Amino acid sequence: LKTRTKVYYQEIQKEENAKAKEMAQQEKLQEDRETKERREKELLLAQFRRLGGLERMIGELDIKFDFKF
Amino acid sequence: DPVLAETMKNERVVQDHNSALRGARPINFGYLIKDAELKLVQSI
Amino acid sequence: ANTIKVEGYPSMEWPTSLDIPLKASEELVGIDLETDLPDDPTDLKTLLVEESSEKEHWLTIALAYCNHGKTNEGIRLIEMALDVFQNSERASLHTFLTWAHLNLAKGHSLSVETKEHELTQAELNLKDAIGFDPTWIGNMLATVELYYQRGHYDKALETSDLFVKSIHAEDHRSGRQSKPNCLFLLLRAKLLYQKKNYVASLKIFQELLVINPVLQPDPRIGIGLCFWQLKDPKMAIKSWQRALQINSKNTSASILVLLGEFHNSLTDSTNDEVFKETFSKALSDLKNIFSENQNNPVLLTLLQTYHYFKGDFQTVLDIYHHKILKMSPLIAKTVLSESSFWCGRAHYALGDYRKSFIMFQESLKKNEDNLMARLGLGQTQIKSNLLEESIITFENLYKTNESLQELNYILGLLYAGKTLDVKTSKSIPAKELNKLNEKALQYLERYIKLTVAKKNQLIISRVYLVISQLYESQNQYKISLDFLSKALEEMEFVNKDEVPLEILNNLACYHFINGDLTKADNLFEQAKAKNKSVNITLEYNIARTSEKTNWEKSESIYSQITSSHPSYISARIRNLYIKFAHSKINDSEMNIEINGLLEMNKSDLEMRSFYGWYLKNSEERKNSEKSTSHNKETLVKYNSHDAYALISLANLYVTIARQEKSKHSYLKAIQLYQKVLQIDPFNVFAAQGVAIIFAESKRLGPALEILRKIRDSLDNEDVQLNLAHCLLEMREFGKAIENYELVLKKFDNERTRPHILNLLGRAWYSRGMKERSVSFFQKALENAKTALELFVQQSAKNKFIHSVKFNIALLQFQIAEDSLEGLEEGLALFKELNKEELEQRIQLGETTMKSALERSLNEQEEFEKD
Amino acid sequence: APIKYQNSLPVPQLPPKLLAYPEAPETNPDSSQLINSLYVKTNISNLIQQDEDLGMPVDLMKFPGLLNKLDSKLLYGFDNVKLDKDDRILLRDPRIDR
Repeated sequence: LKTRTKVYYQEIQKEENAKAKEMAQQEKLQEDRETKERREKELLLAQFRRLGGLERMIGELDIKFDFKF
Repeated sequence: DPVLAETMKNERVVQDHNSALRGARPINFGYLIKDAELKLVQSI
Repeated sequence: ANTIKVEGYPSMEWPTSLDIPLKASEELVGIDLETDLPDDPTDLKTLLVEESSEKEHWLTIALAYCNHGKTNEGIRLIEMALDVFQNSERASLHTFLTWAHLNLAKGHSLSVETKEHELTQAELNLKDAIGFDPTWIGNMLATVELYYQRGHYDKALETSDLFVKSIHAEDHRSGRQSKPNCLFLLLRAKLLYQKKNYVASLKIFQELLVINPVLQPDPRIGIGLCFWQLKDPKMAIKSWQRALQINSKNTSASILVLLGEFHNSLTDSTNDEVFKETFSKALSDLKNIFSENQNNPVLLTLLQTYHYFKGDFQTVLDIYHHKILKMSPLIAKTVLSESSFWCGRAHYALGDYRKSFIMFQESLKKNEDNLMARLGLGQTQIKSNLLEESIITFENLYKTNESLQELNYILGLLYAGKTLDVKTSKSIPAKELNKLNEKALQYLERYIKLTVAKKNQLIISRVYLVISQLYESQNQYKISLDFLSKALEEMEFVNKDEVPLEILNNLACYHFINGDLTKADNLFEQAKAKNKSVNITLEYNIARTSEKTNWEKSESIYSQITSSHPSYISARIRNLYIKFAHSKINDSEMNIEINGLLEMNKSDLEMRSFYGWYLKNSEERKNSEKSTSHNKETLVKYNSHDAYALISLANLYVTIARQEKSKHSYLKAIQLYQKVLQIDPFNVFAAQGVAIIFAESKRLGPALEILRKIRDSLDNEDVQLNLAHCLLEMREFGKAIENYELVLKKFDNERTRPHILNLLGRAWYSRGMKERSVSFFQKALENAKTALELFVQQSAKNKFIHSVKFNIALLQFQIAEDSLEGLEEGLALFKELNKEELEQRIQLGETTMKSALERSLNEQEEFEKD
Repeated sequence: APIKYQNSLPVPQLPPKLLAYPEAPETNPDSSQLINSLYVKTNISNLIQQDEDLGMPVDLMKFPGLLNKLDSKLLYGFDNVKLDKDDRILLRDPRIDR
C-alpha cells in the first residue's frame, strides 16, 4: 500500500493539520487583540443579527427581481 | 364607567391588606404558635 | 471551457482534429471537430460508409458531437453504424449508446417519462453490450451507475465492491499491479455519502485529488460536501471556491459558491453595512445564475427565502405550486423539504395555519430532520389551540437539540404561561404548580446561559420579564425586582426610548414597597409622559406616592380622580384619609361621606377595613358597639380567615379582657392569635399581640424578646413604645428611657408626645428614686413641665391634666432637697392641688422646708464666702 | 402613667397598582422571528446537496480514448502530481479549529 499517492496524501494531511491546529491555538491569545474585542461589541448591536432585523435589512435592499412565477 | 372597567382589568395588586401588615422584613414567628399555646395553656 | 485547466496539471482534453484516410491511400481528409461538423450526421455517415472507415472514427465523431451539446445527433450517428457494423463489433457501440442515454437522463429540465425512457434505453444497450463483452470496464461502470441512478444505493455498492474484488483477483493471477480506478472510487465515495459515512467518503474524495486533480466530476465538490456534513463550513466553501476557480464553467461549483456566499453573509458579517452588500452580491449572483438555470430547485428555493424575507408571500406560494410541484418527482428529497418548508412559512405569515400545518408535515415527510420545519409545526400547533401538542413536539425536539437557545426560550415561555394560568392552579395540586414554575425557570435560565456564553448574541429582553413574573407570583419581591431591573437595562441598551409603560410603573411600585419614594415618583412620572386606563392608574400611583411629601399634591389628584371617575374605591379611601389626616374635614362630614362609601360597596372587605380604622383609630366611634357589630360582620357566615378584621376583633377583645370571664376573654384572644398565626406566620401584628399578652400578665421575659424581634421588621412608633413599656416594668431605666427619645424621633406624633412625657416622668421617677440625685431630677422636671404644657394646650382634658400636674408637684418637692424658687413653685402647685393626710403633711412640710432651705442657702453662701 | 398595650392595626395600606404588560407578538413562542433567528445560524445547509448525483455526474465521455479507442488508460489518473497549495489545504481533516 506504500504508494507515492497514499504517502503523499497522508503527509500533506499531517502537515496541513499541524499548521491549522497551531494557527487555531495562536488565534485568540495573540493574533487579533488590544481593544478589537470592543469593535466586536459593534457586532453585538447589529440590526440584522437581532429579532426582526433580517427582514428589515433585506427590505432595505435596492435590488429585486422580475418575476415569472 | 367602561374606561374604568378597562383600568380595573389592566391592574394588578402588589400587596393586599393582609400582605401589607407584615412590614419591612419578614420574621419567622413559626415557633410563636407553639410557645404561646404552651405557655398560656400552662396558665389554663 | 468544460474541462479543468490548471497550470502544471495534466489535461484530459480530447483531440480537437480528426483526419480520415481516403480509401486507397490519399490519406488526408481533415475534419475539424469544433467547426466542420455537419448539423446532419448523415453527411458524415456517407463519408464513413464509403471509405470503409473504422469503428472508432464513428465513435470519435459521435463523442465530438455529444461533447458539443448535440447528444441526440451523436446517438443517431452511432445508431447509423449499428446496421453497418455487425456481430460483436457493435459491443463498443452499445457501450457508447448506454452512456449517451445515461447522459440524456440527467437534468431537471426533463420529465419523468423522458427520464424513464432514457434510463431504459441505457440499460437495453447495456444488456446488448454485456452480451458481447461483459468484462469491459465501460459496461461494468455503466452497471453500477445505472444502479445508482435508479436509487439502489447499497446494491450498487455491493456490485461495485464485487467488481473491484474481481479485478484485483484477475490482476493478481496474471502478476500485474492493480491501479485504483478513479470512477470506481468516485462511485464508492458518492455511495458512502449516501450512507452518511462522511469520513470515508471524504478520504476517497481527497485521494482522488492526488490521483487526478483534473478529474471531471470534480472531487472537490464531494470533499466540500463531506466537510460541510462534518461541521466544517469554512473548508467546504473553500473547496467549492477552488472547484469554481479551476473551471469557471462548472455550474454546480457556482451554485455551491453562491450558497456559501449566503452563509458567510449571514455569519461573518459584523454590521449591517457589510451584510447589506454581501447579501446583495449574493442576490445578484443568484439572479445571474438563475437566468440560465430557471428549472433549478435550489435557486428557486433561494428565491423563495428572499421573497419571504421581502414580505412577498404570494410569490413563494407561486414558486412552490407552479415550478417545484411539477418537477417534484425529479428533485432530491431535501430540497423538496426546504421548498415545502418555505411554502409553509408563507402560509403561516398569511394566517392560514391549516395549510401551514399540512406543508410543514409534508416537509417533514421528505426530511424528518428538518429542524426549522418541526419548529414551524410546533408554532402552528400553538396557533391552532393545540398547546399540549406543541409542548410535546418541542420537548421531543429537546432530546437532540438540548442547547438550542430558541427552543429553550419557547419551552420556557410555554411552561411559564401555563404556570401563570388560574385554571391550572384550580385543577392541579400546589406542588405540581411549583414544579411547573421550576421547569419554566429551568428552560429560561438555560436559554440565558446559552446566549451569554456566545458573547456575540443579544438577549431577548422579555425572558427577564417572565422570570420576574414567575418570582412575583410566589411573593419573592426581591428577585422579581432584580430581574425587572435587569430587563430595564437591556431593554434600554437597545432602542433607548421604547420601553413599555408597564416596566417603569411596576419598578416604581416595587420601589414604593421597599424604601423611600424618591425614585418611585420619578418612574411614575416617566410612565405618565408616554391610553385612558393608564392615566387613572398612574395618577392614583403618583397621588399615593406623595402622601409623605406634598400631601396636598396628593389631595388634588385624588379629588380629580374622584371628580371625574367616582367609582375608584382606592382613590376615595385614600382621599378621605389623607385630607382627614391633613385636617381638611370635620368628624360629621367624615361619617356621612364614609358611611356613604361604606354601604355603597358594602359587601366586600377593603373598604370595611378603612371603616374599622375610622371607628377605632381617631374620631367619634371608639365606642365598641359598632366595632363589635361590624368587625364581626366581616366574619359572620363567611368562611374568611382574613387577618385584618379578625385580628382587630381579637386584640380589641383582649382590651376588654384587661374576673373569671376575664380569663374567658384572655383565652379567646389567645385562640384567635394562634388561629391567624397559623395561616400566615409572618403576621407581625399577631406575634405582637402575643407579646402583649406575654408582657401584660407578668411574663415579661419572653415578651421583651418577642418585641425585640418584632422591631427587626416593624418600625412604627407603636411597637417601639410597647417595647419601652416592657423595659420600664421589667427593669431599670436606660433600656426604658433610651427608647423614648427614639420614639420621639420616630414620628412627629403630637398625641404621643403627651403619651411619652408622663411615662417619661415615671422613667425618671424610678432612678432618681433609686437614690437622691439632684442633677437628674431637674431634667426629669423639665420633661414633666413639657408634659403638662402639652396637656393643657390641646383639647384633651383626660385624667392627664390632673396626673401630669401631680407628677410635677412631686418632682418639685424632691428637687427642693435657684433651689428655693423651684421650692416656692412646688408649694404653689401643691396648694393648687389641695388627700387629707397628704395636705396636712404639706402644711407641716411647707413650715419645715421653706425655712430649712433658706437655712441651707445661707450656710451655702457663708461657705462660698470663705 | 399606666401601662396599656395597644396592637394598633395599620391603616388599610393599598399601595400603588401594578400594570399588566401589553402584547409582544414578536417575542411570543408562536413568533416566526425565532425561526428567522435560527435561520441566520443554519441557513442554507439543506441545500448544499443539489441532487442525488451530489453535483458530480459520471460521464465517461470525458476520458479520451475510452469510449472510442477502447483505451481505458485515463481512468487510473496521473503520476507524480505536485498539488498546488489550494488543493493541498483541502487534503486536511475536518473541524481542526478546536
